[PDB]
Amino acid sequence: KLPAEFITRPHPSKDHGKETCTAYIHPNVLSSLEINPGSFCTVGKIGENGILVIARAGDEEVHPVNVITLSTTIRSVGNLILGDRLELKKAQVQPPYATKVTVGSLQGYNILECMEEKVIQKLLDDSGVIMPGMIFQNLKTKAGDESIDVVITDASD
Amino acid sequence: KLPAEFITRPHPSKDHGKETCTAYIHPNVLSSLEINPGSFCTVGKIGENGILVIARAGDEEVHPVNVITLSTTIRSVGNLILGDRLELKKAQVQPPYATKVTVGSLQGYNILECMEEKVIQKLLDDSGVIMPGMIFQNLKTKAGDESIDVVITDASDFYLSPPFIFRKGSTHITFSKETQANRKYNLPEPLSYAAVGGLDKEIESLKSAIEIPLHQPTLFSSFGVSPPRGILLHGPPGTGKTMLLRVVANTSNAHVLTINGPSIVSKYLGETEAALRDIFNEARKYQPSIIFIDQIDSIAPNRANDDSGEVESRVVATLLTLMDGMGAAGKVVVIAATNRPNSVDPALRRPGRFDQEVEIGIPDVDARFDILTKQFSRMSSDRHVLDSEAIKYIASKTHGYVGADLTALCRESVMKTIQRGLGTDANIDKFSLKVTLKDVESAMVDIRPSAMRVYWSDIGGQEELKTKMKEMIQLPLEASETFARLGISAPKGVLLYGPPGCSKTLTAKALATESGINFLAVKGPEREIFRKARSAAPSIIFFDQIDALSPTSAANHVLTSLLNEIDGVEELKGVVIVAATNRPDEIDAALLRPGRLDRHIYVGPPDVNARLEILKKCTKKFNTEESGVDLHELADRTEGYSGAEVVLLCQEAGLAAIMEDLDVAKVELRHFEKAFKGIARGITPEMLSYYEEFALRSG
Amino acid sequence: KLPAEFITRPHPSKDHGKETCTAYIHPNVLSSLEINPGSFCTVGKIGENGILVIARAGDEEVHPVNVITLSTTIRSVGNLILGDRLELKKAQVQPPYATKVTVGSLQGYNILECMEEKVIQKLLDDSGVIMPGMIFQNLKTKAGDESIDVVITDASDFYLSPPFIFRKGSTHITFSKETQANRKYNLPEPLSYAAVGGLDKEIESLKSAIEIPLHQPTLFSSFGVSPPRGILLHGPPGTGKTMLLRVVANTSNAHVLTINGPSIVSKYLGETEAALRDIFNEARKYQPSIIFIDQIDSIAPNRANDDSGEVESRVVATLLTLMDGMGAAGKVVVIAATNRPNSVDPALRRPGRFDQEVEIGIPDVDARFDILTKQFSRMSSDRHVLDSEAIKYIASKTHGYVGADLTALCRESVMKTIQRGLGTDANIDKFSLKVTLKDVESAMVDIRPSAMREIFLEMPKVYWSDIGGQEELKTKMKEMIQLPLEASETFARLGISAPKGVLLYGPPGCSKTLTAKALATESGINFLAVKGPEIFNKYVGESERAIREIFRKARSAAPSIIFFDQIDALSPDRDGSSTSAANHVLTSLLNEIDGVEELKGVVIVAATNRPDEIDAALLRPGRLDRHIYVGPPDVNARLEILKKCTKKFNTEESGVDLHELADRTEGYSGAEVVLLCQEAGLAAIMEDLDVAKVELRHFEKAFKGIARGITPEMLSYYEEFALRSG
Ligand SMILES: Nc1ncnc2c1ncn2[C@@H]1O[C@H](COP(=O)(O)OP(=O)(O)OP(=O)(O)O)[C@@H](O)[C@H]1O
Ligand SMILES: Nc1ncnc2c1ncn2[C@@H]1O[C@H](COP(=O)(O)OP(=O)(O)OP(=O)(O)O)[C@@H](O)[C@H]1O
Ligand SMILES: Nc1ncnc2c1ncn2[C@@H]1O[C@H](COP(=O)(O)OP(=O)(O)OP(=O)(O)O)[C@@H](O)[C@H]1O
Repeated sequence: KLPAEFITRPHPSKDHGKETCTAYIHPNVLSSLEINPGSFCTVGKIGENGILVIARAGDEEVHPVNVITLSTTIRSVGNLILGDRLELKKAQVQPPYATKVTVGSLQGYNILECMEEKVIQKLLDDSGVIMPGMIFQNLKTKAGDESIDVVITDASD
Repeated sequence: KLPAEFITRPHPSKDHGKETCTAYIHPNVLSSLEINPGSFCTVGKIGENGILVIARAGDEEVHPVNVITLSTTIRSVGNLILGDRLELKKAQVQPPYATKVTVGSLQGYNILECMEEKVIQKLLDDSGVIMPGMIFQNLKTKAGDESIDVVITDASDFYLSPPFIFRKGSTHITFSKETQANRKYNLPEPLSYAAVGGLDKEIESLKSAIEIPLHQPTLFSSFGVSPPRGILLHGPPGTGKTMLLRVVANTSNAHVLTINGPSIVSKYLGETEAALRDIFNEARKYQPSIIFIDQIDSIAPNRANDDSGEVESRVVATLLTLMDGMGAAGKVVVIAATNRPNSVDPALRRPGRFDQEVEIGIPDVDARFDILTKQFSRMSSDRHVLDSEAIKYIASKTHGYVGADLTALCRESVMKTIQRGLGTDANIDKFSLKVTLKDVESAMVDIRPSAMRVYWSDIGGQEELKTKMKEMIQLPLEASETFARLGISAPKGVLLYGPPGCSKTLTAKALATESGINFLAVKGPEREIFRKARSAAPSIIFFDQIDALSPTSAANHVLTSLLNEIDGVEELKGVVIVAATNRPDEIDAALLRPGRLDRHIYVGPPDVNARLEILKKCTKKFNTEESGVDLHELADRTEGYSGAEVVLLCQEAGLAAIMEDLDVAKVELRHFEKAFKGIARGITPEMLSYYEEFALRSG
Repeated sequence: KLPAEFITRPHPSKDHGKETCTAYIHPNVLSSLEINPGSFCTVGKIGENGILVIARAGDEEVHPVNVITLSTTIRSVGNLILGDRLELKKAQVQPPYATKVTVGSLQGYNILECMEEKVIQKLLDDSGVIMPGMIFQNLKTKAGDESIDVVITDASDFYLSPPFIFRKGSTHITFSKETQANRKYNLPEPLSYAAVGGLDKEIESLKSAIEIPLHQPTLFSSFGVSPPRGILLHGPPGTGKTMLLRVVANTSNAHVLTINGPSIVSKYLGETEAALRDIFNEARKYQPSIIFIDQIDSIAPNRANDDSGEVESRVVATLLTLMDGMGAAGKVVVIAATNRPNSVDPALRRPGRFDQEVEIGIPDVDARFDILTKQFSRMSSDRHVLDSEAIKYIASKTHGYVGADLTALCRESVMKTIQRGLGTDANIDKFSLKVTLKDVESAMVDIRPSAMREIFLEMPKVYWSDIGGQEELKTKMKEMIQLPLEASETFARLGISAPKGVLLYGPPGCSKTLTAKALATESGINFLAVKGPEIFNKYVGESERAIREIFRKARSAAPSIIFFDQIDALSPDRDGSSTSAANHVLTSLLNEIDGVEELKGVVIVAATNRPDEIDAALLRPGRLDRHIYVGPPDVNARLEILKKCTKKFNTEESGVDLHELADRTEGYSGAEVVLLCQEAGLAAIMEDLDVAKVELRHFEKAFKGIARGITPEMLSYYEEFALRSG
């Protein structure tokens, strides 16, 4: 086969459990890449730096080998628009544990009615891989506003 | 994988002692090349030489597989610049122990604070393996708070030099002043500003252009987007582009890449996009990176022509998109070298991409003198005579040409001197040979200037017009305060009308020689050339013919229509302007108004002095004592013939001699008489009378 | 492992006999070849067979595996060249015994002071066997004689020469014959500097320039200037550069490690460069005296062309950046020989090691008879004619013949001799046959060499007697052609700058083309007819390439002269604004004609009928120096033309004086006279079949056939154009 190119694609569902750090890769190409499911792989546009993400088994048949599935978050890290070229690398480095992080949502006034725990539970499902570019939806129950979002700023470590 | 390509990168943390003779190769690559961590390996540019440094495990795996970290000291030994190709060879020869080594100092300080109780140990703790380079920058060694450099020049007891491991007691330490490494190994020497020519303004502009983004890119990124990155070098070929880019790469510690361009693109394959993307990704991998482009015009010619190429369009598009996507806050600069500015693609030469334009001007006599003195100082001058006056005379005698293959003149002069000395002294040693100047002059005459493909003694001048020409070239220029305060427009030259065979060409050549500035004649029947007059500024512009364009025909009409714009440009900076004509009556009436052509000067046959000078110059090829000519009777006989028929006379006499006695040793009076009888009264009196009438009616 | 090819190396130690027939084969290679040191190993060229050499231990590990050793001077017998690939074979058969051996010394006068006590035992104590042809440096011989050598002429009792067995007292040894060995062995012969004549002037400059670096180059050690490591030999095709390279390689008696290849590349991306890197590393380590790089243009052309810069760009860049090593001390001289001078990369010619740019021209004028005599002596000293006058005459004839053409002429003369001998003596032995001038002339007629090839058309024969015209034009043309063509040192020393260009303008039918044909026939002895519109091509870039090729590649220094039939059809572009084929070809011609002043005496000639279109960005002071009016023939010229055309007729029988006819035809020219004579002859043939005479009535009848003649309007136009030109 020799697949030298990859294309980003969105998940059919919102995937509430695993918005971030989810990249579906076909088992055939993954096996040929000598990459285990529990191994980090960096993906990014050709000619630019890659973004590491854990390898995931493909959704059985009727799944194209070329495409890689992401959900609204990994693409937004490098402003990756659907259909852009992608490159895969097997080089992974263990990152240090995060500490003293700060989060601040754009287009929103500083308010403390988020209860400060509902957003925390979303980060638990991330299971690592923290980067300054993250876009979420924070569900509901926030001042009765449907069109709101939360973005992480950076980490002080 | 089989990695056949490797690059270099300085190690962080500023390691001391252990930094030398270490190559942190990737463990996967180290095991693949069947070389143990505790072994000696050859690291260096492919096919050139080796350095024999000890390989390393590589510590963590965060470092890229292809790159291997090497210290700056080892790289400077073989002039291993950043990004140079590297090759690993498994075979190794055991290095013998060093004995009776010698060490020197790069700086002029010698025999000062010779402690040697840690310096000697320094040569031992650094994993041994002493190379001729040993560029030391670790620790803080000083004598009165001043940095010094120590170089182990020689160590005598297919690589750059045989490897020797320093030992504490098996060798003796001797200190002396050498300022350079030993020449036996013939190691490459990094280029410095002392060796290169002066080019003060050009080198200063290039240094500023390179320095401005290099040290403060964050401020540019914060202030705005798209900082200047592209640097374009153009001008006349041979002035020096590869040498100066090599110099600025050597003096910088940032990553550099060699991009010729024909090798980057694969013919009939269209892989130039991928190649350029990979090159720019590699450049972006390291924050300090320099991009060098050679012959960018050939790679990407003008898109207007239909023969530019689909591959040219593809490479232009990929270059544009990569420059768009390279980012703003990055510390990246692109250097592009081109032959001619015209061949540069118009889209590339647009604001926001290559605004910082650097051009190399044509060297003058002062620049030639400076570069000659620099080359003579660089060359071993134990015997060569300094002779500032001789160098100045040689520079002045040489025709104005760009600094192309000037070292070739010295090389051929050396060859001629060697050839003379061998015959003179029957294969004697070079120290007994002597170097003269006649061989240099002969070589300079033989090689001739190659810029294009006259002297005041060669071409005379009339004294009547000397005062007027001196006034026109001095009063408007030397003393402009009077004109500025009185609001008086410059004379803007005069109109010269004369027969084609008169001294008008001789007068123009005399003016050009007296000005001392090289110029290109503009033919009559022949915008871009006129625009270059302002860009250069101090020069002379002469028009061979203006009569044709005064009233091909289309070219003449274009020239006389664009003369209106010429006058407007020439109004701001008149400097000096001259022209020649054959039919004065065809000139425009509006062109004779005051403020444009203040005066009109008639030119005729050359005077007695100019005729005698021309006769002497044309007879110089022949002989005078054997011929018996007094160089004055011929002038008296042919005073009124023309200002150029003497060349025809000499050619006819030479042809007659070479067909009457084959090889010639002297020229008899018979050939001169035959030449004189061949052509008689070339000029006409009626047209000279018409010129006199025009001069009288002009005023 | 598995070394397919091996390279020989001379023994560093010098010793008579001991070094002969010794091969220090590596023990690993010797063991892997299943051959013991007590067995003979075959060593020879890749295309040739091996030779009988006994194996040796290999002197431990001082000699690398890939390199072997051989005798220093025995290789000269087979013309073996250092650094070339060798073959090793295991099959070997014991040769039989030989007797009545014969040997010949290099010196002409043999049979002197032959003690025979040492010479006989040398062939037994050298650990070798007798081979047809023997070379050895030896030492001082006898008394009052320098170092001399003896060559085994013959040894009579799928290999280059049959091996034998030699002993001391069981066979008789005699010496006779000459230096040259028997040709029945098919062995090659050594090539020396004497084997080449004529070029020698170029050779003197090249031997000096190559030699200072190859000998003691310590003079430029402390100078630090760029080191000279090349000559950049080039010239016209067939000039004989390969034989000069072979001579300089053989006479250097040193390593000649090099390879040419037909633009050899590799499919692997890295191997195509690693091969060259390994070759250069070996050259640095093995220090060959001369390295040969042939056909640089084929392997590294100019980067201006799009397809030319592929692959070779990185190769030439690495070669340039690598050849700048081992400065001062160190020869490592590389020789670059190419056919096309301007096709080489300008960046390659930029460095100063090719500043000399020695170019060898085709033989001409002098030394041609010398090289012909040398080649005749080399082929056979007997059974051939040796006349100085005949050789001088054949050298003067066909001035455009290159040395390769001379060799082809000699071969065709031998073929003609063979054919004549067979046809005369009914397949007799050809040993007694002798060469004469008739076969040489027949060969010269029938060869049609490559000098005139690629054209397939030749100008018709013409002589000075066949044309009678104004003596002034002929004298001026002879002065223009013969003076610069005969020699150039007088022009160079005296500074005379010949125009090297003449424009022939005049009324039609004035025989300017015929004058050019006669000029080419007389002095040039070579014609290169080029047509203006012919060089035009449908493709935009093909016309420029074609004109550049016809201007440069086909140009020969003394032989070739280019003649333009109608130069007025190129410069005028009519209503052409920009991007026109005519404008492009005019610009190319101007660029390729403004950079030449003397060069090689091209002395171009052009003819035209309408000069008014010539003055379109073409008329320049370097080309308008010489103007020829080329006027109509006068009464004397017309009378001469009438006499020449009437020679076939019977003037005495007819009684015509051929004077009043010329007087009546005052406004006519040569073409009209020829036409009227032809019409009169045709009428005479028609009226009464063959009569072999012409009467006055025929001329009267043919007079009305001529249509007026040269009208005064074009004559006045030509006169005013000449006055304007001045
Ligand atoms: N300003 C200078 N000072 C000293 N030497 C110079 C200078 N300019 C040129 N040279 C000499 O002339 C050589 C030619 O310059 P270089 O090799 O850089 O070529 P280039 O002019 O960039 O190339 P091209 O012929 O393609 O225009 C240099 O290698 C150097 O030896
Ligand atoms: N000095 C000489 N004396 C005799 N023959 C010579 C001499 N110089 C050259 N020749 C002749 O030139 C020919 C040598 O041909 P060679 O193999 O050198 O190729 P070439 O045609 O010259 O090559 P190229 O076109 O590549 O330069 C032979 O016919 C040889 O006789
Ligand atoms: N002096 C002469 N002797 C013999 N034949 C002559 C002489 N002058 C002219 N002729 C004849 O007249 C012809 C005129 O020359 P040619 O036909 O080559 O044309 P041309 O004068 O060069 O003109 P065009 O410019 O049309 O080519 C000659 O070929 C020849 O047949």
